[PDB]
Amino acid sequence: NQVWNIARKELSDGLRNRWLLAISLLFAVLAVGIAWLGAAASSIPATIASLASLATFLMPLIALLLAYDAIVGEDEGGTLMLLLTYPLGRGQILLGKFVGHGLILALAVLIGFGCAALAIALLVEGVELGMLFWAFGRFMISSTLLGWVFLAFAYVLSGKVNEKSSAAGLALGVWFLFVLVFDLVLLALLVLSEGKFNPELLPWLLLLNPTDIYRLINLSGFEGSGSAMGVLSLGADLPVPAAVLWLCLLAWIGVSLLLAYAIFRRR
Amino acid sequence: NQVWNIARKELSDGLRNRWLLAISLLFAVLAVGIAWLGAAAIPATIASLASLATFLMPLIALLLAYDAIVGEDEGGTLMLLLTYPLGRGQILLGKFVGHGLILALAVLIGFGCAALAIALLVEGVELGMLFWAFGRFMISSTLLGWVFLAFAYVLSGKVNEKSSAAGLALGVWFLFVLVFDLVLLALLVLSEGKFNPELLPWLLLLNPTDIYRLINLSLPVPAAVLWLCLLAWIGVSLLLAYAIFRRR
Amino acid sequence: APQSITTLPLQPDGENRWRLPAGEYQGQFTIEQPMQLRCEPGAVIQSQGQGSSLLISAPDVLVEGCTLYEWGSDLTAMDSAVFILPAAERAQISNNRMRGPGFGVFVDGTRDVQVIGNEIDGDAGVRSQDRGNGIHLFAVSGARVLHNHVRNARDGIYIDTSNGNHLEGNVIEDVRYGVHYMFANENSLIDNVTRRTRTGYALMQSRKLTVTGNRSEQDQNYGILMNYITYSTITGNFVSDVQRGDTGGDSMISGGEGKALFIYNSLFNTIENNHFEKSSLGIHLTAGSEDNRISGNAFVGNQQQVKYVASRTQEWSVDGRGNYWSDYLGWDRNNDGLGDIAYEPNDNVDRLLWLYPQVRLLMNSPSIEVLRWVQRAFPVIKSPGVQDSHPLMKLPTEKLLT
Amino acid sequence: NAVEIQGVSQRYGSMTVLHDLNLNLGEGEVLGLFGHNGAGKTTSMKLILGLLSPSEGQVKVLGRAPNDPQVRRQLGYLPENVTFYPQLSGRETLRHFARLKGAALTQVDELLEQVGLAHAADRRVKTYSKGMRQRLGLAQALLGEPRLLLLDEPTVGLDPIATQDLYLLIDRLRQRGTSIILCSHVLPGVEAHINRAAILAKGCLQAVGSLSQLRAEAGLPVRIRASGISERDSWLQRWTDAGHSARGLSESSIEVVAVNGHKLVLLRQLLGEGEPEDIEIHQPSLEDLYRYYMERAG
Amino acid sequence: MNAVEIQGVSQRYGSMTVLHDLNLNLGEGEVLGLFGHNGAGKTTSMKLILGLLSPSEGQVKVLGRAPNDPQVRRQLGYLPENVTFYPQLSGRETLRHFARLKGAALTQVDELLEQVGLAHAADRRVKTYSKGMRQRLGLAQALLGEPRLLLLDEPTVGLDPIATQDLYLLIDRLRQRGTSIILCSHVLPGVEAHINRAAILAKGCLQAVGSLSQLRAEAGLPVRIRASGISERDSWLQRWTDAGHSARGLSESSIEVVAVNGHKLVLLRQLLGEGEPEDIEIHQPSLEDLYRYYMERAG
Ligand SMILES: [Mg+2]
Repeated sequence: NQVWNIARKELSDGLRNRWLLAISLLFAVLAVGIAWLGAAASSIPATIASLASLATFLMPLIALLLAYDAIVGEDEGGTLMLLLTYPLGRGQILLGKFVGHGLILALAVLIGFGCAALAIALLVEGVELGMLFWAFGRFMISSTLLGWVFLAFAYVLSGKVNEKSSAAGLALGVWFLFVLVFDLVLLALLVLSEGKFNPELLPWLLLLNPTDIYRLINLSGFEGSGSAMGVLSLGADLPVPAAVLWLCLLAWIGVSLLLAYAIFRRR
Repeated sequence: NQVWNIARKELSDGLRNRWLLAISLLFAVLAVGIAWLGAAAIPATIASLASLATFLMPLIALLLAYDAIVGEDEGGTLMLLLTYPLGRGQILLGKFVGHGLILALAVLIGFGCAALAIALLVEGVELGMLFWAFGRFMISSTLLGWVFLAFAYVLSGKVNEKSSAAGLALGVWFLFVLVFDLVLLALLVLSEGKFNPELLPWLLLLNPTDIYRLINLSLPVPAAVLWLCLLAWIGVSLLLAYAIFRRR
Repeated sequence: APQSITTLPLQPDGENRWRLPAGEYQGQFTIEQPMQLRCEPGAVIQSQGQGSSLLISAPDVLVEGCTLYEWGSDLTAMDSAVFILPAAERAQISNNRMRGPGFGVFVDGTRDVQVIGNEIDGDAGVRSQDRGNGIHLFAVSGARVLHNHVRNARDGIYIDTSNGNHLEGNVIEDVRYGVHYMFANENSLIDNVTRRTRTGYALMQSRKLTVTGNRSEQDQNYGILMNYITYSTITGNFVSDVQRGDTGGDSMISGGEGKALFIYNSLFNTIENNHFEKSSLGIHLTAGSEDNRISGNAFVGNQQQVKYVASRTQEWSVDGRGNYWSDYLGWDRNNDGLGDIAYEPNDNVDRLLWLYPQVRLLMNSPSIEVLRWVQRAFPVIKSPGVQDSHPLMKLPTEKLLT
Repeated sequence: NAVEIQGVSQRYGSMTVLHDLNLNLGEGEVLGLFGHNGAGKTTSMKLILGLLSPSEGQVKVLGRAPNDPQVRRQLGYLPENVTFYPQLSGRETLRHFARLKGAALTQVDELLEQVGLAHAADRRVKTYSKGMRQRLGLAQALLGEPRLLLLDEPTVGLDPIATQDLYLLIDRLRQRGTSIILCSHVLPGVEAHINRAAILAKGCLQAVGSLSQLRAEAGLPVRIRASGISERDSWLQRWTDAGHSARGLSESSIEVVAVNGHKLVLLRQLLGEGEPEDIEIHQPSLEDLYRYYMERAG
Repeated sequence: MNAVEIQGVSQRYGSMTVLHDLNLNLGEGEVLGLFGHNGAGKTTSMKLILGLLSPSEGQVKVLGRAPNDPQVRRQLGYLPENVTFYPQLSGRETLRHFARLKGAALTQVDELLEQVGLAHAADRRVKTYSKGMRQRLGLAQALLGEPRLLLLDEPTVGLDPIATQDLYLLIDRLRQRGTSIILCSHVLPGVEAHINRAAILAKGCLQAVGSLSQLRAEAGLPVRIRASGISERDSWLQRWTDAGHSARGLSESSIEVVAVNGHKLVLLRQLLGEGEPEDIEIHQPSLEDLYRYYMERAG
């Protein structure tokens, strides 16, 4: 298939990016350091809310470092106009790039949260390995989905721009907006109104931010206190179950990939 | 003089940089938004403006001048400019004049609207103290920015490609702002039997952001040595940049 | 030292009640008989500068309306103005003016003594080390001291091992200590006002006492100092603007940066509904003093709210209701009085400043501003502090500012 | 018949960047498009590659539609400026293009040795020269028996030994039964190996046909220098007879000029009388033909 | 006066000498072609004419004095290969910047912007310029003042050939005034009508220097004769290949003939008189054939 032949390229081109392997080992050396400090401080809902915040700062960062130059990095490089004269479509050289860069994020977090599990099963003696596998299996199959959102976000801002220097400005803009501006816009809306803006609309604004849907999935069972959560404490007022929060994370992929394909179809 | 003829280029090229004008607008917006939450809610707000201008004025300087030498080498104009009646000193010092007046203007839009948001929202601010504490603020924020301007000329002349210049300009910004003070704290909280904490007020003189904050908090040393230590960070790193630029 | 019968008292009523006319007098005087003597306002009983001016040794003496001046200063021989013996049970000292460099009201071994409505101006030139106590109480059970005005004494109202007594509504101005407590088990004090004092309330080693409604206006370096108090009750105190300074003698306390409340080894006590306003430190919680009911206070305007140099967690809300904090940037969705997120008053960088004062030079750094944000994002590095779930959203002490 | 563009007038935004070109192409010819670096030539380049839809007219690449998958396996496109993938190697990039087009994987060895690139294979493309990337850019164009090449300035940034050998590689393909389109701008030197030039200007295809058909239909003067003859004075007297200009240089060096109406009987006097040393006969080349058709079109 | 007198320099990097024993000499009005490969052979000699390097064992007398003086570089243009200018500046402000540096008057900017043909596209950004448009810009900065010496490192790359003939018309406008230039190009057909003396050099050394008459006279090369519009080689090719001079059978009605130009050159010349083709081009051995000979003379 042609979708795998261009996925096999990006799997062998993203792993030669030295900027990736710095901040994917940085994701590994922090997930071991948090899980060792989370074992020495024994608590359990604080080492989940800090790992989910760690993958909020880094799994969008590895996704936007990968795929900001996926379309516009090939257009000004000359090899995009060449690729359309091969037996391909515009839907196959995008879904192939999504599969190709998606397996990197599936490996950048299996390295990261993989050594976090061996820095817990070999550190806290007598821990329940069944409870460890379920919670950190939920970290693995949902930090990929957070990564695949920002992978599909980066294809939107690559097809729209026509210069890679402006794609790096937009990729820095999307990383600042969804991670630590939307968490601060929602905080400043709650502080300045003292929680009296809307007592029913404001928990539903967490679903307009995929980093907050990511934090709400991993903090489902280990809720605990509220000040470790901060603005994620509004998710207790969300009446949706945990399974719908998976589907709103997948709907952030499929809407922003069909938007990524409809932009690229009129490139 | 040809030190100004190449400075008029960098004024005209720097003011059309789309990356600078995004950050310089964001520097002027956040200087109002700190001044908004410092008047409605003066050393407590001139320190919070100092923490803003320690984040962004190294970032403004490193966005301007990471591609000053190696950005002309990749464009091929650096090889062209040396065949003109121009020394290598007049290209570097002329870029330092041209890029220097850019962030000397970015604090006049940055703090010119921040001091406007203080002088018109206190109503009794006693402005004789304002124009001396902000006159010391706008001058020392340019001199902090001129250090990282001269730091950017050091890393531009050393590298051979523009992609590894931004990898060092991000690396110098990380090391000199928020890695050097974290290893000062790590020398405190992890070493206590052989680390005298009285020596630590002198170790701030090896860091131009640390010398920047000490003249916004007014200390074993006086104030006038820190001005001559902030200017020494310009004069050594420009001399280091000229010694690197003569070895291309 | 003459006697009270050696004066010229004009008797108004023949039920052991006397009335001294207007006119100055001289020397010490001693009460040995139960005489309920009153005085005209021009009765200036001025001593010469030695001895106790009005010694009382008989029970049921209603001293009223005197004006005492310039007694002794030998604090070892207890040169007081009104000396009250242990045999002088149920003495009333009502509406008196005193001016002299020693003890104002020295009582010891007494029961049901009433020191009401007096004005005790201590000194002007002595260095607050030999001025003598304002209202000294030494092991009294039953006393009732109300609405006096002590000014410029040494350590204010000293109380030593006195069991049951009330201190209601008395104003204490420009003294070293406001109210001093030494081993006074089962005490009580209501509505007192202490102004411009090097320690507003010294509560040293006294259990089971009630501190309620008291006011501390612009005192120095210690608002309410509690040393080793157990099963106490701190309800409604208003501690305002504790500036830095020093006591000048450094005997039992040290110099402070300005603390509205200093808890030293106090294990169990209820600290509710207070108001700690505009000091440098709102409350100092020592390492020995844990697990006590601290809920409902108002920590407004303080430059640092809690100082807690420990790593043990400390919940500050009994029955689900916490305290009002001025710098609490929280919201209230469900419209109750409580906030929705908990409030940690201390960071990790807020406790490096207490351990190492050289971090004050680094306090404006972006890395410190990074480190303030890394704690809010990664709660594993947050040391367990002095948080309170459900803090208050509005001021609970709307009446204490009056 | 490889490429039969007929009646195509490509427009967008009512700019009408292409105008009614009727461009056939043989099964073995080497066509050359010689427009500007503007929307005249590069829009016609996109229609043959099939990445543009032909408004008002059809394009039949290889007798089929130009966007079908079964024709794009038989095409090869060398784009203008291709820094391909600077972290990948030389072999792995060409292997990646091999699995895309469906070419057999054994071609990747014998194309990186055919083109002079085996010394720099298994090395990263950021360590390539601009001439070495065009060598890779040809190596993906020859991938898996291409029955229609389409090169777009393949000899720019390239050595004179290499572009002589590249035209030997082109003549290997012309006998092998494919068609090559040479979108070029380096017109002195390319006129030996093309079969039919296609000069187009401002959208309209100005002239097409072989080099003999271009020189005959557009009257262009043939310049001839004859240096080192025995004498000039009785030979300028010989050539102040037919009404054409002449200028000597050194001893007898008259650079006379025929309008291709007198040149056949011109040479018949030169051999039969005189001892000429250096006679150079320039036919009207591609570039002055291109400097006529651009001049005639305004 | 000789403009460039490279008096036997030998520029080395370490122990290896990338340019060995180069002995060039440019006249006062000549047009020299520094032909060679793209690597360190030509581009080290091109820096020695400028002040960018120093001779390791020789000296260069650019206009009779040292190359790094300010008196030289005010009258010395240089267009480099693959130049991309400041992409946020305008076309006019880039030339107004380069005129202020070289000491030329600002009245010459608007003249040169129409002279190279940029007045339609002046005052637009350099980022929205084509490859040939920056070549027109980079040529225009070389003409600032009255430059006695130009080093046009590939001036013709990316230009439409109606403008390259305008470019060589600017050369003949320049070299009549006495401004000797240096070509460092690669499109070798075309440049031979304006090069006064080529200076082809190999990897290390310098191979050949002289005029196009002197190059073909020493380097004995076959003369190329092409014809068209005539029947196949069976009537032709068995007249020369049996007679010791080749005939490269090209495509149909395009077969070209080569011979060693001795006594057999006239035997080609009597062919087309009797067996008349049309479009019968006969060229001297070109710069391309001279390049392919001398490169194989040195490795
Ligand atoms: Mg609530």
